[PDB]
Amino acid sequence: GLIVDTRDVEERVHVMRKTKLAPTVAHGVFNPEFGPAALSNKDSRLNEGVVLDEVIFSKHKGDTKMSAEDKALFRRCAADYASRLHSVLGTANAPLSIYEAIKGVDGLDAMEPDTAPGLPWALQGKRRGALIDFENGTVGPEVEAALKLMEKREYKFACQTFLKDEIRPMEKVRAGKTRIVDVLPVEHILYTRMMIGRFCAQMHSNNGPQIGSAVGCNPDVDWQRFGTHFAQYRNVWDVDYSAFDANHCSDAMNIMFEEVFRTEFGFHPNAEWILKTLVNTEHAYENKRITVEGGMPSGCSATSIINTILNNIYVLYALRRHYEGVELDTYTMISYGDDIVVASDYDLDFEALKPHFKSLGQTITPADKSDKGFVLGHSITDVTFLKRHFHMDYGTGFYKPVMASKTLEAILSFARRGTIQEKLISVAGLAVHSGPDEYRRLFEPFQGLFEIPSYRSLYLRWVNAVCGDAAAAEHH
Ligand SMILES: [Mg+2]
Ligand SMILES: [Mg+2]
Repeated sequence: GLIVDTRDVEERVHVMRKTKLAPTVAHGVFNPEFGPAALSNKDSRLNEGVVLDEVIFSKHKGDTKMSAEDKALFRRCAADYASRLHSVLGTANAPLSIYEAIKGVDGLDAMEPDTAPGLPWALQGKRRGALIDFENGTVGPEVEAALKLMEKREYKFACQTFLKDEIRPMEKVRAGKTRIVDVLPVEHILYTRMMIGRFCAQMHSNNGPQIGSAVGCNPDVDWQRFGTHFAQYRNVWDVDYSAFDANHCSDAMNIMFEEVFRTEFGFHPNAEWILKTLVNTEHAYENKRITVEGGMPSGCSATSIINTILNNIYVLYALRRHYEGVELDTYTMISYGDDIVVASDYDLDFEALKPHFKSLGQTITPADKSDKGFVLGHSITDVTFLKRHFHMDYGTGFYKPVMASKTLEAILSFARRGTIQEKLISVAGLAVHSGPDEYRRLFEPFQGLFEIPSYRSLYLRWVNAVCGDAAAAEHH
């Protein structure tokens, strides 16, 4: 987005310095070109002259203003996608109760009891457990009061900037490209869930190419569903954005919120309002208060959904701005936030769509190098989605989500202290699709030190998960 104002204030907002990630026994074996991101300016493995503060906020270069003709086209595309979206999901989008927003419903997980409250509760030394009761699903005196200000549409807030403690490629570690988590006030998260949580639960349950959303999918079981769908198209594209959510211009965001979250689709009028508060935001980093116009904060309860919705509208927009007579059935797509796979039987020229995406402030490049740009004739077994390839399991004839071995090596190389055994069981479920030989090699350093699930047990778990009938018929 656009940094419009930078102010220095009395209160200092401390950020999480020093990593919680420590190397494992696997690190010495795989030696990954990876490591924990820089969390302080004094971290010795940074490049010289790199000021972490200017780099973590360098992603704000934009807020691209759209022309009147482009804005009207964006509205038609947002209306057309919303029309499809609410045709599949339905119009049961009434506000969640305070109780249901905290405890969750079917398709929507419960709110995290101790994960940071936001501002100004962090300055006041209050944790989430003090402001809200999470077992009984009730609210304290201040959250209750903040909800009133939101109903009246006068509520204001600040986003708390957190440095994301995560494994990053060493090249990005040295460059100081630490990602940030924009922590929003817990009451704002509560209210957003109240306003659109019902909608969110319905998208999770109805995930798939029809609504263009993979949010809430289970890759183990769903890769067969997604794989078989995209396999019947002549052309498949793996499209990468550079800084997707940072570059959502305010014009795109505003029109989207207006078209998708209308009262005529069963929404409370404040659904549009609360979402619109994400457009122009104030961010608190140490002593600095940075006002940003445009872009999406990662702290909102529905960031993945919003990004996914925008991703769908963007593709419809860029195709309509280039070709004539483009409709929703001209192509098919699946997205999870910025991650995207597009397919069509038409020989669509994705290379010429570049300046049409640029009009939204977004930069599209092919995932597979700069192969003289975008090319035709690629299939779903050539693309990547959610860091997983589409490979055929020769024993069942089902598509399986296969992660690159280098990524699995990197994931197994670091862990938070005391979580290593739990992490191994989790990663084993990801690594089983790499085959028995590769699965064995990845977990060799942990042998004797931790329980490692047998390849066999995880394969048999997968077969039943993807198709119960197939596992049942196996015992013919
Ligand atoms: Mg939460
Ligand atoms: Mg947190």
